[PDB]
Amino acid sequence: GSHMQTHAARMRTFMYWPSSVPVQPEQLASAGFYYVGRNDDVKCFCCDGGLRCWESGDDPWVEHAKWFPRCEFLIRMKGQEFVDEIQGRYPHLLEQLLSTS
Ligand SMILES: [Zn+2]
Repeated sequence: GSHMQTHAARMRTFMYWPSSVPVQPEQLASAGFYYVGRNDDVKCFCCDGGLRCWESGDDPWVEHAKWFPRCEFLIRMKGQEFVDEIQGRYPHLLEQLLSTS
C-alpha cells in the first residue's frame, strides 16, 4: 500500500523499452511492467528487486521471476504457482554470495 501507482506513475511506466514494446504488453500488465512497473527499467511496485533484460521473445514473467527476491504483488497466483514451477527449473534461484565479507 504505497502511492507510487497513482499521480502519473501509471503512465510513467507505460512508456517503453527500445522505442515501443513489441512484446505482450497485456501480459506485462500482469507481470509488473508496462504501467504496472516503475519508470524506465520497470522496477515493479511491491517487488524489492525487479529489472528487465528481454532475451529472445521471452515472457515478462520468467524475467520477472528470476531476479525478484520478493514481489508480494505477484506472490499471489504467480508466487504460489509460477515460482513453484519456475523454481523447479531454477535451482540457483535463491541468494548465492556476492561481496559477503
Ligand atoms: Zn514484481
